[PDB]
Amino acid sequence: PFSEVFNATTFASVYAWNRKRYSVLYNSTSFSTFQCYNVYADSFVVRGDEVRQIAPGQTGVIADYNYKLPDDFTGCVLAWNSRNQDASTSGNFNYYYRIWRSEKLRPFERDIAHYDYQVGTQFKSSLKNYGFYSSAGDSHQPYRVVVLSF
Amino acid sequence: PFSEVFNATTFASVYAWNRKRYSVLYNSTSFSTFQCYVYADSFVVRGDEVRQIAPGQTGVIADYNYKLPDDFTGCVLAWNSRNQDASTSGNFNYYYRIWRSEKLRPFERDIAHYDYQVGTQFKSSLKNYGFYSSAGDSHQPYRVVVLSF
Amino acid sequence: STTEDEAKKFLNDFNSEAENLTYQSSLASWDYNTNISDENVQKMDEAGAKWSAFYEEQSKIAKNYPLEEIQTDIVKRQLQILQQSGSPVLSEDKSKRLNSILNAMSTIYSTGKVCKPNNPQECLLLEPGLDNIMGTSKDYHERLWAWEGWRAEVGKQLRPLYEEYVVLKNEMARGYHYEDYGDYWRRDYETEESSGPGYSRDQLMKDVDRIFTEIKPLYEHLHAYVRAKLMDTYPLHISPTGCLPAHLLGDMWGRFWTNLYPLTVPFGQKPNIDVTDEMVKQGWDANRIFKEAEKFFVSVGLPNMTEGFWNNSMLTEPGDGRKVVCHPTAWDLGKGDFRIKMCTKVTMEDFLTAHHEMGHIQYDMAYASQPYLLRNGANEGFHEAVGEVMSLSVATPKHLKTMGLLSPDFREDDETEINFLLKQALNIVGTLPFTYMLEKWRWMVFKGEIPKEEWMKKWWEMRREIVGVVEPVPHDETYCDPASLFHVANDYSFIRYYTRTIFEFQFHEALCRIAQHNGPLHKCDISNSTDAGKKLHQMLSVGKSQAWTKTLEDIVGSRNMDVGPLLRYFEPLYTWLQEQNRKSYVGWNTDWSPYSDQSIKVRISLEWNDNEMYLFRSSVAYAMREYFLKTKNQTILFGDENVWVSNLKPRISFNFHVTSPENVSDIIPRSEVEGAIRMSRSRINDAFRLDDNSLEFL
Amino acid sequence: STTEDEAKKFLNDFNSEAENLTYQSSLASWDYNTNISDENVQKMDEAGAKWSAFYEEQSKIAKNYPLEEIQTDIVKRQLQILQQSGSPVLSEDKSKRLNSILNAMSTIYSTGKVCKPNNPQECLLLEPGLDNIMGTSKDYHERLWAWEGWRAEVGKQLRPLYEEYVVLKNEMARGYHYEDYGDYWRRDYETEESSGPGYSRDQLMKDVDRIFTEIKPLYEHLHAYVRAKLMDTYPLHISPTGCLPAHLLGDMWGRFWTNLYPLTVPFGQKPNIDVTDEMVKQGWDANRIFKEAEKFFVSVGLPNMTEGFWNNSMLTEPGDGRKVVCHPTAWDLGKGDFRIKMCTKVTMEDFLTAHHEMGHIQYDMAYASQPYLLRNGANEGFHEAVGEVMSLSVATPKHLKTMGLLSPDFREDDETEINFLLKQALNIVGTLPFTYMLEKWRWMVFKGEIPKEEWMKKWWEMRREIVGVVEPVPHDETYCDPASLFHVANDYSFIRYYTRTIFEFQFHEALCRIAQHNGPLHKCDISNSTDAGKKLHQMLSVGKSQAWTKTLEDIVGSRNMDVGPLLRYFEPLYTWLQEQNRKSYVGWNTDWSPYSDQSIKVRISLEWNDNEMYLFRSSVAYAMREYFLKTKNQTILFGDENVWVSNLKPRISFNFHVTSPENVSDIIPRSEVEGAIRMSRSRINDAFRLDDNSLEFL
Ligand SMILES: *[C@@H]1O[C@H](CO)[C@@H](O[C@@H]2O[C@H](CO)[C@@H](O[C@@H]3O[C@H](CO)[C@@H](O)[C@H](O[C@H]4O[C@H](CO)[C@@H](O)[C@H](O)[C@@H]4O[C@H]4O[C@H](CO)[C@@H](O)[C@H](O)[C@@H]4O)[C@@H]3O)[C@H](O)[C@H]2NC(C)=O)[C@H](O)[C@H]1NC(C)=O
Ligand SMILES: *[C@@H]1O[C@H](CO)[C@@H](O[C@@H]2O[C@H](CO)[C@@H](O[C@@H]3O[C@H](CO[C@H]4O[C@H](CO)[C@@H](O)[C@H](O)[C@@H]4O)[C@@H](O)[C@H](O[C@H]4O[C@H](CO)[C@@H](O)[C@H](O)[C@@H]4O)[C@@H]3O)[C@H](O)[C@H]2NC(C)=O)[C@H](O)[C@H]1NC(C)=O
Ligand SMILES: *[C@@H]1O[C@H](CO)[C@@H](O[C@@H]2O[C@H](CO)[C@@H](O)[C@H](O)[C@H]2NC(C)=O)[C@H](O)[C@H]1NC(C)=O
Ligand SMILES: *[C@@H]1O[C@H](CO)[C@@H](O[C@@H]2O[C@H](CO)[C@@H](O)[C@H](O)[C@H]2NC(C)=O)[C@H](O)[C@H]1NC(C)=O
Ligand SMILES: *[C@@H]1O[C@H](CO)[C@@H](O[C@@H]2O[C@H](CO)[C@@H](O)[C@H](O)[C@H]2NC(C)=O)[C@H](O)[C@H]1NC(C)=O
Ligand SMILES: *[C@@H]1O[C@H](CO)[C@@H](O[C@@H]2O[C@H](CO)[C@@H](O)[C@H](O)[C@H]2NC(C)=O)[C@H](O)[C@H]1NC(C)=O
Ligand SMILES: *[C@@H]1O[C@H](CO)[C@@H](O[C@@H]2O[C@H](CO)[C@@H](O)[C@H](O)[C@H]2NC(C)=O)[C@H](O)[C@H]1NC(C)=O
Ligand SMILES: *[C@@H]1O[C@H](CO)[C@@H](O[C@@H]2O[C@H](CO)[C@@H](O)[C@H](O)[C@H]2NC(C)=O)[C@H](O)[C@H]1NC(C)=O
Ligand SMILES: *[C@@H]1O[C@H](CO)[C@@H](O)[C@H](O)[C@H]1NC(C)=O
Ligand SMILES: *[C@@H]1O[C@H](CO)[C@@H](O)[C@H](O)[C@H]1NC(C)=O
Ligand SMILES: *[C@@H]1O[C@H](CO)[C@@H](O)[C@H](O)[C@H]1NC(C)=O
Ligand SMILES: *[C@@H]1O[C@H](CO)[C@@H](O)[C@H](O)[C@H]1NC(C)=O
Repeated sequence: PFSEVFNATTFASVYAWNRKRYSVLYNSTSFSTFQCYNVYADSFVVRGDEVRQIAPGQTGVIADYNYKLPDDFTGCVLAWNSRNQDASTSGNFNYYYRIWRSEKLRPFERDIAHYDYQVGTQFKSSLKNYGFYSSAGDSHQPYRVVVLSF
Repeated sequence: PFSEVFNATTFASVYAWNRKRYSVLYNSTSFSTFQCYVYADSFVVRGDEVRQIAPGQTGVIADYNYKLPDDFTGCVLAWNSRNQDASTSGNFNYYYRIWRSEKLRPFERDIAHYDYQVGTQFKSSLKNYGFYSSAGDSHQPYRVVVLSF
Repeated sequence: STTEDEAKKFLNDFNSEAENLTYQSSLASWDYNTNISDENVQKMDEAGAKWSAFYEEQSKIAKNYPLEEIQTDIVKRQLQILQQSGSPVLSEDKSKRLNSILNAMSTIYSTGKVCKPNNPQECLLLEPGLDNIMGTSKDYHERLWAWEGWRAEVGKQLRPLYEEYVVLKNEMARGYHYEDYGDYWRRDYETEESSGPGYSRDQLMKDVDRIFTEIKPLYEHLHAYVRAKLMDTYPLHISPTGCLPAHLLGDMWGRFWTNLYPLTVPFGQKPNIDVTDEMVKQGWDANRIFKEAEKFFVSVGLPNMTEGFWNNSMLTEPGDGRKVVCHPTAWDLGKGDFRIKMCTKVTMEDFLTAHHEMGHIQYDMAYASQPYLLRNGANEGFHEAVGEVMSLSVATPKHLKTMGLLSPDFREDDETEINFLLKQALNIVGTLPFTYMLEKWRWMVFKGEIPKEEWMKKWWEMRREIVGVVEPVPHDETYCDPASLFHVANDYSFIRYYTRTIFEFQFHEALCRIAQHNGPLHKCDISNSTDAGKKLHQMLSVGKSQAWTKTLEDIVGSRNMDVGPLLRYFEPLYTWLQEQNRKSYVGWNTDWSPYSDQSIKVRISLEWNDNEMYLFRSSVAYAMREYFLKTKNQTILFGDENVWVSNLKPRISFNFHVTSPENVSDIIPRSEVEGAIRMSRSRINDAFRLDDNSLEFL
Repeated sequence: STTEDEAKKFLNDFNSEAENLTYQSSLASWDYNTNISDENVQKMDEAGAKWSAFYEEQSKIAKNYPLEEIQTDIVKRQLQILQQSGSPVLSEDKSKRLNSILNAMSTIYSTGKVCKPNNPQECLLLEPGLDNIMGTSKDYHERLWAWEGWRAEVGKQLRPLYEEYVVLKNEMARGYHYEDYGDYWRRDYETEESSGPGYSRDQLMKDVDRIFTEIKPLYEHLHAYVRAKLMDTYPLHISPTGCLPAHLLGDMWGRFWTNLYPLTVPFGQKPNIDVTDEMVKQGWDANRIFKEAEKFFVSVGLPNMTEGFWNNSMLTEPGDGRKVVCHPTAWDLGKGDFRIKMCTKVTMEDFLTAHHEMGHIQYDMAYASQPYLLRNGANEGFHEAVGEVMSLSVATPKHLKTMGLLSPDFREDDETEINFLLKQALNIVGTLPFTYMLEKWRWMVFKGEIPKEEWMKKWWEMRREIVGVVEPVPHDETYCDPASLFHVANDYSFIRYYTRTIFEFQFHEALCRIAQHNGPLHKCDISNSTDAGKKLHQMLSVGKSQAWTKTLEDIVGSRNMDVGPLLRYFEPLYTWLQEQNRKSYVGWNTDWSPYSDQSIKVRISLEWNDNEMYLFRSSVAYAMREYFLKTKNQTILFGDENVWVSNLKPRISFNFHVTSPENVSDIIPRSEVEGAIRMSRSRINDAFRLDDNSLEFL
């Protein structure tokens, strides 16, 4: 909605998304995905492959460990490429996603905890950074995703 | 005496002079030789044979070229001219006579381009000066003006 | 809980870290390859060291997970790939020795030099100097010098290194629960498919033997035609019945017969297809060539090249001061980054190479959706088979006429088709017995069927009986002639080139059948055909998620490797070769040699070990010196190295012949050597404490 | 009329047309040397070809004028110089063959390589690779490998080329009315002076023999001291009585013993004179060095350097991209143009070299007033003698203390003087027997006193008896050891280095006597001496207008070459060496060799030609192989090249010894070879149809 939400210089990760309490959206034509499913706006810098993970009724790493969409329609899904802001030649590892949970989330449950989970015989961090290189394919370039709800 | 004689753009060769029918000369200090012992003769003789202009010696220029009588009533002037008469690739526009059948008297000239006999083959008696900018003082062009009264 | 969930979690973490580490290593490698300098090599070194350490650590972790419990095929395949290669069981000194041996073999191969007989200051390397001689020269003696200087100044250095390398690699492969290093190389083409008939490692050996027996008649007729053709240019060196000398085959190893095309061209007045003039006309550049290749791949229904591909790839040689390697390569950097690095010149060869590398890139983009372990070809031959089949479909004259590159006034008669098919067969059919025989020799060496004392004997035996190629100079066990090849000295498998051709022509026949081609198979173009492209994309999408037999049965309808499409491709050429080989002899005998007619059989009648061989060679050289001094009044310094021993039974008999010093091609006639033995019989007989009856000298 | 006038006219025309094109060839050569390019080579070649054609044509013209009818000395000297060298009488094919032989020898010397026994891909050239080993290494076996690889892979190539070169040069010199090429080289130092005793060409040979006999005791004591010091390093390799091995002398040929200074330095705790730190301090540059040299030369009364010298000469390495040859040279371009081309660094060596080349330049400007034929040194040694005597006078510590480059706190004791004198003697005294012996060998080879079959025998005989240097490996007539030197392979006279050393110290003693020096001769400085500079300028002013004997008598007061000043220079060092060599042995015997103790004498009792020698070497190698196989259980491939034959009487007797394959330093012990002969005696005596009594094998 507001310009401050969409034009934020610093934008939060997939797991720790921060919420805030229309003709330009239609005619901007920079939005790669335009499917519309108080004003709260969420914060996703998910990969281009994982843009389709922000949709009801599916599975995946984001869909079953990160932010989850319930089985009803509430808001609008917007997404655009961001290879110029948060993608570098040496990589931009400033965004994290949650690779594993003990149980699948509730339709809007969120946790920003930093626990180590068991892999093999060692304990490793459940938060892994995103490799956002500028010279990467469309499925691996950073996509700036905002969903909304009222 | 006149500025046109000293500042002439082209000076002809030693074998073919150009005669023409003083505080500047004293205080110019550009003349390497200013020894005296109005006709002004012009030569582009080399540095090592500037002393050949003076009367009373032998050599090549002394006899076959320009020759000075035993008694003289004039001045001798000479200055280095590497900037004008010398080039990087060589300047061969000045010639000197190398041989005559008889020795010259004082003050006569010949222009005849005759050949002469050395060894078994004939060749010209005129040899061109090789004037290079990157040469020593003895092998550098010197414009010489001699006055006779 | 159950271990397959733990395996899934471990595989997810491994993929998440590996897609990052390998991308960084690929970026460093690209930065070095497009910009050669210092402070760029060590970046690749540290990136590759980090990736290798991570890979071996995760392989040691993956060895914990059992495979027989896991029923899901994807995680089982990924774990099999992870567990098949890891940290070797070799000790630190053994691993260091193996690395030193490999580096020494590579350095000897790359920096070895051969000096001319006269002018010892003129020494030629392999790549600019000797390759030009073996490819271009039509002189028998210069080719013989270049062929014999190699494998003697270089292969003799590689013989003990290869002897230790075989033992070390066999120990390393035995530590991986394999019989030998050949079985470890044959761990590819190994499937665990359903219903019972999984492809085993011995099935590959059986199949390549069957394929060679099926291609033997066409290769025999091509061999007979080539022999009859170069009997004209080497009139007194080629036997009409025997094998071909190894140094008259277009390169030093006889791998490809392509350079023999000007010698063996039928209908030489007919010009070959070359559109290089039409591309230096019409303003064709590198970008035009790659855009035409992209248009060809769009026409079958494959996706476009990515926007990053046109930006980041090195489609031409850089004009600034950035040194590069000028080898055409298609790069799958990872994370959707696909680039082509080649120095494109405006030539038809670069046009076909651009199509080949775009085929590689299309394969990469097709299997990029798979997990990282499965992002490869179905086996090691599939990738190059796909590249070569796209290059095959592109290079048709119909395609060039459709593009407007070839003039429409050109007419394709039966003479030009025969020339094209023969030029294809010198590169495709001529390389198959060599590849099969070399891989067979390496498999038997690693297995131990060939003992260390019979390496060269066995090698030059199957060279005669399989390839139909005879050595011009006898080679004892001091030589290492396989190690004179790049892939043997640099530890590379060779059967992928054998399977590439079979899979390539199988794919070509299948795609031409789908694209409704009705004429001969060699005149088929799959352009603007969406069904062939759809089935090709279905084949390319499954990288390693299933068995290669299942993918092959999906695309061509057969579960096994079949050479029938290859023989159907060369059928008009086969008929023409059978017509031409009517007055000639088809086949070869393994008895004739260039040195066989002038050799003298020596029968040992009675401890004749190698020292006695050396004394015999020295006595023969002394006899030759005495004969040439006392008969022709010539001082020729014959040595023991100028006497060559062949057909050496251990204590029964052998054959010997003498070559001149400084001219290995100059074999002394048998009458001269017999007179030399007869004149100096006393010293030779006395030096071994025997009479003339013991040493027959027939 | 008189032939004197026509000769004067011809000489005037020749010098007028020779100064031109001599300046042009000099300018083209300078343009190439200061700016290396393929474009600059062609102008040099054109100018040199024009000058050579003009010179040979004018020499053919000058041959018409007879020398007997001219009484003017200057005209006679110029005509004699013109007539002595001209168009050779050799045929066109003979001249082409001689030019090809010279080019081949130069190319073999410049491009010859020696490869290590292990790692055959590591081959070293002479100039960057082998010279470093010969100058720096203290390993006996590495030095032996470098010394033996040279003269075997290079000298053996040069042996037939030198054999033909000697014949061609002898014919060419006989066409110039000389006895041989040695007489043609000795056409210098030939005077026609008045009063009767003119210097002849045989007088030079007599004088150099006398000078060598006079310098023999000092060289003997220096040789004894160097042997005693190189008995500490290299133990069990140096005989305390015999000669020195040729490969332990500081370079490849033993020409200079300068690199032996760290091993033979007395009082090693005393630092040598080195003001390099004091010139990287105080802001010294190349211009400062050359201005200091000009100040030194002005201080004795010699004229200033010309304005064109500072303007045109390359006094430092060019910053821009212009390739130069980094060799210090003084150029007399002609027409009053004098330049110095050298890449000056801030070092004491470059300081002394600047003084040396400026002495060359001062000689050039001194004789520049003479006619063109006489603008040279009095003989071929005078120029370098003048340069080296100026370098001698400028290198004293007193001069450096006066200049300020040496701190006044430095004290000159007797220990530092001995170190300086020994460092001088290793370069000055150590090079004189080598130079004398090499020129003697070349003179006897050209004369014909040494036949072609005794070249190496005679060469190592006078190396043993004159230089006191023994070969470490026997060399037969297949070797060419003199041709391994630069000056022999590139057709350069060598006696100028011998005469330069004599004239150097003669001039030094004369000028120090004039400059009123009262101390020892080695501490003498001729700076601030107008009388010494006046007499030096009197010597340098006459280039070739008079006899060199007359000029020498003018400067030093003696008409003959005298080595007494040289012995007076080294008198404190001679006394110290006599004091050191009391417990050592002074002198050498010509019987000991490194291989002499392990050699086995073989006596022939009875057609034993070279083929029988080859058969004997092969039988010995077979016996060594059998012995090492059956005794030590080792397989070592001994060959006929590993058996070395020395002291070969043609049919009477010889000595042989065996070295290990791939280690020419590893000589097999005599007991092992004797056991090898005893074990395999039957085959050895049977191979030549004799018993064990005839071949004694003592
Ligand atoms: C030093 O070396 C250089 C190398 O380049 C020499 O430089 C060249 O010198 C020649 C000298 O002949 C000079 O050629 C002159 O160039 C002009 C035309 O290009 C003319 O001035 C002159 O023509 C005369 O000579 C012709 C040939 O003889 C005659 O046909 C003609 O009539 C001209 O008149 C002369 O000759 C006739 C003979 O019948 C006579 O009657 C006349 O009186 C008169 O003497 C020359 O051709 C080149 O131009 C010079 N090259 C350059 C690049 O400058 C130089 O000469 C050398 N010096 C010495 C001493 O050897
Ligand atoms: C591909 O491979 C490369 C290899 O070069 C990786 O590069 C790594 O980049 C990451 C991200 O920048 C670096 O990881 C670092 O880990 C730490 C994470 O927090 C630790 O500490 C907290 C306590 O506060 C614990 O709760 C938690 O569990 C962790 O143990 C931090 O130290 C780093 O964040 C800080 O980085 C620098 C260093 O101070 C600061 O400037 C930042 O502001 C920030 O605070 C950081 O995240 C890692 O060090 C890099 N390695 C190397 C070798 O360079 C890529 O990330 C990798 N990509 C993937 C997807 O694996
Ligand atoms: C080609 O390579 C050179 C040297 O390897 C690169 O120069 C480096 O550039 C980076 C850019 O960040 C600098 O940080 C380094 O200091 C440079 N190194 C040196 C030794 O100068 C150069 O940039 C490369 N060229 C391209 C186009 O990538
Ligand atoms: C078959 O594919 C080819 C390209 O390989 C196409 O050939 C040309 O296409 C252009 C662009 O439409 C036409 O203008 C030309 O006339 C075509 N040349 C031909 C057919 O020779 C072609 O369009 C494809 N076939 C069809 C039916 O579209
Ligand atoms: C090396 O020997 C070969 C074989 O003798 C020489 O090549 C030619 O051989 C044919 C017969 O095969 C002869 O008729 C020719 O006279 C030989 N010489 C030439 C120049 O053709 C060859 O010349 C010998 N030498 C070299 C240097 O290769
Ligand atoms: C060094 O040598 C090069 C090549 O010989 C010189 O380049 C030539 O310069 C002249 C100047 O008159 C031109 O006429 C030529 O065309 C140039 N040739 C080439 C091939 O470029 C260069 O000038 C020389 N440098 C110096 C400082 O003398
Ligand atoms: C002798 O020559 C030396 C230089 O080699 C002169 O030494 C210096 O000369 C300058 C210039 O005249 C004097 O100002 C310095 O005092 C001198 N230095 C020393 C340390 O004495 C020296 O002057 C020359 N001798 C004479 C008499 O002129
Ligand atoms: C080549 O042989 C020499 C001489 O035998 C070896 O050098 C040393 O020789 C001394 C006696 O002179 C022995 O005590 C040493 O054991 C030898 N070896 C070493 C390493 O010092 C030499 O090693 C041999 N090999 C090579 C490659 O030069
Ligand atoms: C491929 O590129 C062409 C030309 O830019 C474009 O028209 C076409 O739509 C692209 N194809 C696909 C499948 O994106
Ligand atoms: C490709 O290069 C162009 C021109 O520099 C640029 O506009 C475009 O964004 C680039 N695309 C990439 C780097 O993916
Ligand atoms: C030499 O040059 C120096 C420095 O220019 C000058 O002072 C001195 O007078 C000159 N000497 C002669 C003899 O010309
Ligand atoms: C010396 O060099 C200067 C500076 O380059 C120059 O101006 C002058 O003409 C030169 N003088 C000569 C060559 O006599």
